[PDB]
Amino acid sequence: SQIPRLSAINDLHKIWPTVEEHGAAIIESFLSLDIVRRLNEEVDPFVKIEPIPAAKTKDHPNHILSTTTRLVNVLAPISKAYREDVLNSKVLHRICSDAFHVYGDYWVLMGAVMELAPSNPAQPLHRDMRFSHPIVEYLKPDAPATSINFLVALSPFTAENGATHVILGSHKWQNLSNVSMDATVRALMNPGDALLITDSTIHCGGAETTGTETRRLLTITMGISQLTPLESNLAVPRPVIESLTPLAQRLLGWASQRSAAPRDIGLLTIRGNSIEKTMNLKAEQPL
Amino acid sequence: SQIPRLSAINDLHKIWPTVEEHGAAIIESFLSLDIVRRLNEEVDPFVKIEPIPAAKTKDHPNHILSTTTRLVNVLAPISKAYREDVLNSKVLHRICSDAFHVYGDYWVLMGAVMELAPSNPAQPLHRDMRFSHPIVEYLKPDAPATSINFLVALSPFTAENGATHVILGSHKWQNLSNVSMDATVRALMNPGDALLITDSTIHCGGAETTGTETRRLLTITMGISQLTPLESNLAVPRPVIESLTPLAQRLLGWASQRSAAPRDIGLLTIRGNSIEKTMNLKAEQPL
Ligand SMILES: CN1C(=O)c2ccccc2NC(=O)/C1=C/c1ccccc1
Ligand SMILES: CN1C(=O)c2ccccc2NC(=O)/C1=C/c1ccccc1
Ligand SMILES: [Br-]
Ligand SMILES: [Br-]
Ligand SMILES: [Br-]
Ligand SMILES: [Br-]
Ligand code: NI
Ligand code: NI
Repeated sequence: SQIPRLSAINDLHKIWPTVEEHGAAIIESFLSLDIVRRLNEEVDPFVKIEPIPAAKTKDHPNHILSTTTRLVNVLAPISKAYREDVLNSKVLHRICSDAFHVYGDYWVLMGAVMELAPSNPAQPLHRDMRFSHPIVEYLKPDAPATSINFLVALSPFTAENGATHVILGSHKWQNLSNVSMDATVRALMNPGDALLITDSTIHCGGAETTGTETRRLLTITMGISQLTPLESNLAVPRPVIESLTPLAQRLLGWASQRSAAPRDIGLLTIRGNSIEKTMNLKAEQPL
Repeated sequence: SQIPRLSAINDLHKIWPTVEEHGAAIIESFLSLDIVRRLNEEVDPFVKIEPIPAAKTKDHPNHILSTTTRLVNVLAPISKAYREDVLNSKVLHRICSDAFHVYGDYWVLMGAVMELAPSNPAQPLHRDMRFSHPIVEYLKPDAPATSINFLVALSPFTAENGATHVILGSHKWQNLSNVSMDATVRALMNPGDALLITDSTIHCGGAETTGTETRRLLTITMGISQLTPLESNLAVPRPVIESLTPLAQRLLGWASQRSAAPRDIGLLTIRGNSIEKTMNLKAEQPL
């Protein structure tokens, strides 16, 4: 059976329950084609200048991504569409509050544009977070997902051009002896569609077989505010931060965070006061 | 049997193994009396002006600490002794690298001075982190400690003035039906001595019974860089940050972090590069 397909607006309340059951769901029209176009246009040059993932120039090289792959993260200062439209997505926030209510506040662990070159091979079948957060491997098998990944198509996803593989139900697997490409189904998607998986869903980028098509995706890893993001917004100019909504500011770590603990004492606080109150951080100040 | 006592220098290699076994150890002369004096002098006025933990002025009130208790965190900008001597402690870093090698890099989840007033009651027997990090309750019972707490005496700890209670072995308890003050032993300490416990050690602040003595402690919660600190250093002036060692900068979250994953892709990175490389962050620049 195939990855369940849900409408971003009509089926909103069904999205997280579907992922909790099956470990995957396709959100049709997660982003409008307008947002997809502006995002592609804004990140285009940064993709072109990005060195290889394991460049000797980098002090945090990525030795896992294929050398032909390009990843651009810290999108807030690059993309108006990302920092305004994506970070304030009603669909994303409903899904995240549904997913993470047991833990408390959530934020962006990483928002990255990934461009896969022609003839890019399939990734090995994997769970995310194993190269950054060893702690998640020590969680009880029954523990609610501490992170989820929105794999948004910025170009068409086909079986030919290397659409994502997922094993439905694999987010509940403890025994991994039945892990095989034979057990996978494909995430066929138009630009603006999003494949939503958990940190436990076994999946992989597909093989590019046309030899001509460049595939591009926006991967948004949303995680509980108790987990450290893969990316930092510390160097993002304060003027850009002060142009955002308070919600967007929290997602970039430019605000204090709260746990779901009845008498929560909070995260990233300053002597009982928030970052935003302390620093007198303004919001929605146009550039 | 009593809390094991170890010399900060002669017994350095024994400190973490002792805590892993017994859930507690007293580090004799963790800080020199010189450092204790300078720390007390530098934080003195900030303790006096600090409102009640649950002050209506605060947007992150602490509803758990007794109203007479005073907690001052984000000590880097207050205290030269803290930011230079404590953050670069050879003993602290050996213990933390011993404790957290399985996870990777560690940093300060919170460094706070706590002053307990005369007639302060004993805290309820508890494990730390339950009002900030619900995630730790979902870790497997056998999981290595993801945070440890250095309870440094800034004044004498006596049975009379409310010295810490610990239950030895309680860090390995799953069944909590034998939890009682009857099962506790006391951390009797001179200023500069430190009681080291894990996030699973069952313990409590003791009752102040003299009715005259003010008790003061420096609580340093050290945790894996994968967990979000209780406190933020985002508002600490860049000049103060650039006066620190690179190690101290990492502990305050003003640097990228690494996991122990063989092909680690890192935490708080910027397109494959560190915070410190990206922002051209200087170190050991005297004010
Ligand atoms: C290494 N790696 C990434 O870089 C990555 C990239 C974008 C978003 C999340 C992310 N995290 C991962 O766990 C990851 C998995 C992965 C596994 C196998 C093959 C290629 C990737
Ligand atoms: C609430 N609370 C704190 O505020 C606190 C203070 C300093 C350092 C860590 C810390 N974290 C806690 O878990 C904590 C425990 C706690 C429990 C029972 C009674 C009083 C405290
Ligand atoms: Br790849
Ligand atoms: Br993919
Ligand atoms: Br208290
Ligand atoms: Br105490
Ligand atoms: Ni993946
Ligand atoms: Ni405690």
